[PDB]
Amino acid sequence: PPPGLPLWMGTFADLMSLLMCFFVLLLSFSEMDVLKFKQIAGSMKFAFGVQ
Amino acid sequence: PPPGLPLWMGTFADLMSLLMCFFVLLLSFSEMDVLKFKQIAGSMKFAFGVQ
Amino acid sequence: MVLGGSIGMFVDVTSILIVVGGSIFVVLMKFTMGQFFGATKIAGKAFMFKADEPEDLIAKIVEMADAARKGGFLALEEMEINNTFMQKGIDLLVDGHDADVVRAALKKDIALTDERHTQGTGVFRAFGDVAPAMGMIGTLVGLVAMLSNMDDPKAIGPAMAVALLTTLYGAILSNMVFFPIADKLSLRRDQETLNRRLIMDGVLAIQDGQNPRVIDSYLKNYLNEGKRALEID
Amino acid sequence: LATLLGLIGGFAFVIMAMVLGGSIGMFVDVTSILIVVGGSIFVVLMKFTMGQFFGATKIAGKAFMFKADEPEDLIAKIVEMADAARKGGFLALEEMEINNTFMQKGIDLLVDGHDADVVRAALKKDIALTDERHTQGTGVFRAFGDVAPAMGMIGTLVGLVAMLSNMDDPKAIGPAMAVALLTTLYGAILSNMVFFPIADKLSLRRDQETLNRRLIMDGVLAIQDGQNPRVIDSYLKNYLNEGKRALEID
Amino acid sequence: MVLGGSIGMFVDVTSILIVVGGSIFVVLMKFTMGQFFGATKIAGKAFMFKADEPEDLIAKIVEMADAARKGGFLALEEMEINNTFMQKGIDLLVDGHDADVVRAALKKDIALTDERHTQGTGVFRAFGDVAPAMGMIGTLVGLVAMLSNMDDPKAIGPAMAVALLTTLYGAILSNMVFFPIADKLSLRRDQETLNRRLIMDGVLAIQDGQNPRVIDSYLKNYLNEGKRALEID
Amino acid sequence: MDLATLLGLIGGFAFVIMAMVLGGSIGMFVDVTSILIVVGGSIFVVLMKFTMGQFFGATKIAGKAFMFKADEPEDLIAKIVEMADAARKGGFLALEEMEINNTFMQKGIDLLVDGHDADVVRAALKKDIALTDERHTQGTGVFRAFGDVAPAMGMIGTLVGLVAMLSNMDDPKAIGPAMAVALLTTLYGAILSNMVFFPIADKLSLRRDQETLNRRLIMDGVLAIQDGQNPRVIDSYLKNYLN
Amino acid sequence: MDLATLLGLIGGFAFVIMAMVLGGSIGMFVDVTSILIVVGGSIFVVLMKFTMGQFFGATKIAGKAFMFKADEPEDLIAKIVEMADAARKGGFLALEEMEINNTFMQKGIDLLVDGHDADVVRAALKKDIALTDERHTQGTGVFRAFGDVAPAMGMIGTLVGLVAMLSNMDDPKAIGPAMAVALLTTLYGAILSNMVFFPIADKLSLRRDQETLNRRLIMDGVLAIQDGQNPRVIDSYLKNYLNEGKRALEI
Repeated sequence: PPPGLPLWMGTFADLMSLLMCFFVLLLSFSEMDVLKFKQIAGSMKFAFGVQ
Repeated sequence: PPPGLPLWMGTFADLMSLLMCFFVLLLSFSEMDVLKFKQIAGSMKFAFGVQ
Repeated sequence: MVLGGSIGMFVDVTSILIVVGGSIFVVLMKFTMGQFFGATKIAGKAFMFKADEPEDLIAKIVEMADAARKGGFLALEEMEINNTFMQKGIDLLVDGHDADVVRAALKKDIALTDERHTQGTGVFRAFGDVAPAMGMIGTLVGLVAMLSNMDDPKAIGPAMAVALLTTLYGAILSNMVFFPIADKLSLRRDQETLNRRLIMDGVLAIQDGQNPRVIDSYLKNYLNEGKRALEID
Repeated sequence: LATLLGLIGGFAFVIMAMVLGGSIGMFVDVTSILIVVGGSIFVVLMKFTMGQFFGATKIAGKAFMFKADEPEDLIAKIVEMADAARKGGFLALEEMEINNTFMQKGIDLLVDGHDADVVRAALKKDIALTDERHTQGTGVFRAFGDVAPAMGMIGTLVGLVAMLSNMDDPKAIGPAMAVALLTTLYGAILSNMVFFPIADKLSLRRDQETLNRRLIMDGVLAIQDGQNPRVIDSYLKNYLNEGKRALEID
Repeated sequence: MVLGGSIGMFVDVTSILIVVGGSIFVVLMKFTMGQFFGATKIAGKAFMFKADEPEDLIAKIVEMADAARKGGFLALEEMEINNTFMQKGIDLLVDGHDADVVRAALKKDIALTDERHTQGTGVFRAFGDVAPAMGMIGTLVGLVAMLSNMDDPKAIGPAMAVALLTTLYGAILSNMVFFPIADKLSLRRDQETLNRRLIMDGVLAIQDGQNPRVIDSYLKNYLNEGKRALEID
Repeated sequence: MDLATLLGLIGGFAFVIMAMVLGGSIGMFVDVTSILIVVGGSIFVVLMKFTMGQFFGATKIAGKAFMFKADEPEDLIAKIVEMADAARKGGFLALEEMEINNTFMQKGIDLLVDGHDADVVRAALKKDIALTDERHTQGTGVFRAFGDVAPAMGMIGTLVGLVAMLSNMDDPKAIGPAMAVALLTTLYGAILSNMVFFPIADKLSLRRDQETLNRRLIMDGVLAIQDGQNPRVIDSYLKNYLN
Repeated sequence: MDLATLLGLIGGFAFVIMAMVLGGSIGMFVDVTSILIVVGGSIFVVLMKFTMGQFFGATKIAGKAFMFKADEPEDLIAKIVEMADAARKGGFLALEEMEINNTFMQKGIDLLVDGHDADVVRAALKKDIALTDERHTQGTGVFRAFGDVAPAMGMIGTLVGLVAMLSNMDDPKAIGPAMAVALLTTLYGAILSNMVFFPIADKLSLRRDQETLNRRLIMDGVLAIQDGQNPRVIDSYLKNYLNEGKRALEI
């Protein structure tokens, strides 16, 4: 069988998921500026083939 | 040979990193709402058995 | 834990259900409920009873051999016996059975005990392998539930509790409960092999009529190799 | 099987206690499970043809709906034809009632009239055949379990780029991102609670069937030798103290 | 990459360059250009063609078995064979050489094909291992670019697009092309080895002046090893 | 080890330490509770696989692999052919006047000169080689277990610290420092796993391999000494076995 | 230099231009603390397992592999057969009148003409081949260890950066650049592992294979010359060894 990937990559992924949970928390008690979210939304559409 | 983690674990960490950094980007332009913070904190102290 | 806060801050029916129930489901999909109960029984016996000291077995083998030589092949039924396997050896020797049949019985008992210990090690190493996978699954479920209910704090709370505590439970059960129990069973299996080997060889020497002076020297040839070599120079 | 009833109970309890916070629609999506399962079948089909995959599926079905014959009922049957041969030779074996295909094949080869070598070769070939069949089914499901999470993350990435193509509202990113992650969740669940468990149960059924088949060929060899059932009792129950059934005994 | 609505979403020259070119660089550092090109040729041959079915192989071998049984080693020239390995074997048969030298040559050829397929599998497994790693390099580069220019919206889009598409391409190439191609090469290796073992056994059985039907039995013995017998019910 | 190797090790440690210094205060990255959690939990878990005697033996065998270097093979061949020449021009009594370079070779020649058969001496050296090999394997196992469990203990500590942080928020501006302190446990677990325990385990496995080769050479040399064979053949045979 | 290393250099230049264009500038992909962490930790870990002398030997063999192209085997065979003709029609003394570009073959030729017997010549050439193989294997091991440890050190440094960013996190809406700096250490670990150390180890493996093949051809030729075999027979022997010594992927 293939040797697989080292344990540090698993630790890194567990840490990444913990940071997802806590950044979801910070965005949970927050009020996104609607004005500043559509220039970036237009930029992602432009850079993704839609526009 | 001593085993390790499956080969998709790197793609999983990749996905975790991409999503985390998408949330930091979303969190960059989001203002905190303190009332929602108090409500989420109360629900948090309720969900952990701390009353 | 106690310095951070209380045990009450790690309690959730959903997280405990996810990790333990999923682990039990996965293990029962490849193991029988009765065999898993037998593995639990052998783990409990390994934890509630220390293995007999090899020195005590060699000395006690010598005392029965002395008693047998003083009072014939039926002189070992008047004083206490420690464990059941040697008791079975004694009650087969008291029947005047030939060497081959008692040897076959002892080798069947050693092989059966070895299989039980190896299978218990396999069950608990399977448990320890599946528990962190269930913790990661619980993190994913909690993340999905959080992202689905970012407008409801009453849902944000429990979802993150599931996500965090599933990982915590998977890690704790895998590395501090299940794998340690599997390691204790492997150590206990090695101890069983050493004690059983010493006792069957002792029974063989008593049956052969060998004088105990050579028997003790022969049994001492076993104790000087094993896992305890990190203490020896 | 009682294990199947426990499986159903665990499925129901897990679903009920997962979907309690909100609605079942957040964790239920036919598109995500279809993506994961279809991609995994396609990937495995590049390394297994349709016939070998349907064979693995049917052996899994046999291993789940049906139950392997117990190695104690087997003892009853073997000593039964041992008594039958001792009272009336091999001519009494055919009228008996047998519900196991392997003993029936063995005795149907025995009645015709053949020495030990040819019948032993045929029986060992059949045992190796069934062992290999179960082994390839375990390989198929190990491949399924290995590829299911990868397909789930590919589906998640596709869902994420589809989500990044559909913006303008702060409130759709959360539900959209949740639907995208649902594919990875399904991949993980299928890997850990279906495909790897199915492969493990296939290996378990392989071990049970191989043990039963060694028991049967040894029984048939002893009957052909014409040995009495006494020593036969010991020489066949001693095989019952291996595997996991020797763990469950106390 | 179709569930998004079309293909035009899933296309960036930057991500394709970083992923494919990095993987190509790593593989050419691991393997020579000749090995890589040979691996591509063997993968193309395995996918666009099909190895000769063993059933037809046994039928043809017993055909020449009967032909040799009626006319000794001289009839084999006058019938057509669409398979290269059996034709080389029969040529080494008719050119007046002993069993030892032809057996050595066929063993060398089987090992050569096995080693060629094994190296092609290794090349594509290296590709499938490196592709997600390149996806990881691209994710970090795109995420660094995104977090650095948060105040520049026209730079936010492309950086996140490259970061995401690099990962999508790495995952798709690793798990749906390169690892599947390596697995198909392994499958063709096992099938090809079985077919060549059938042919070498047939050639040795034709030299041995022996009945075609027992030859047929030895070859039918080979049809129940591997994934084919799993299909067999 | 060599002074250059120790200087390089100290230089690398110094580089890591300064790079830690330039990213802010170093007391920001220091927490006694986190290091106690990681170290105490790792010791507690490892003690369920190894007794205190086994743990101390592994510590000693790892310590003596950092202050003593495996003898270079050519010196062993040179020395064994030196006592080959000594035996040819003298006798078995000439080896006692030869001073101490390796403990394994010394005990072998001592068991050789006191009057024992070739087979029993071979058996004694075989048990000693096997004993040293298994000692190195158990030490590698101990340190592999430490390196496998240290990230696990770091993750348990980060989750426990984070649960404690979520149990009482009371302040939004205090969330970040609390998560930094909680992640410190993961940082220490990762550092101990990937910079201390796995490197010593890998080094001890490597030292196991060279030591097995070296001890095989010494045993073959002393067995050749008991044969009373030609020393040139010994040199050729040992050099062939090297390659 | 082969095509692979040129492709790597041009790909790295394209990677740098892509990074600078994506990020506008280049100074944010450069962080002294991140480089210091990755390099110092990798050297630290590798020096727990190899000596400093071993590290220099690995570096030197890698430099020699990336600076001097290995001789093509056909040119060596042509050289062995031409000096073989010269010695057949001019004796051993004719071998000091033509130039030699190979130090190992030159050592073998001087050792051959200085009257040493076949036994000592074979022993010395085998010792040289074993020393080169051991040097290459040790270098491959060192660079494999660097590739194994560099991403672990990168993840350690990213943990350091995350602790720094969250510890200094008040009202998180300026944490973007700090998070990027934290990720830089893992980016460095990934680039060093996937694009430098593992490629160097693999090229060292390829050079080990080439040098073993080349050295086996030259030792066989020199020993054939020592016994004075006919140039055509030894020419045939070398051709058979090269075609069988070639892999199956390129035949």
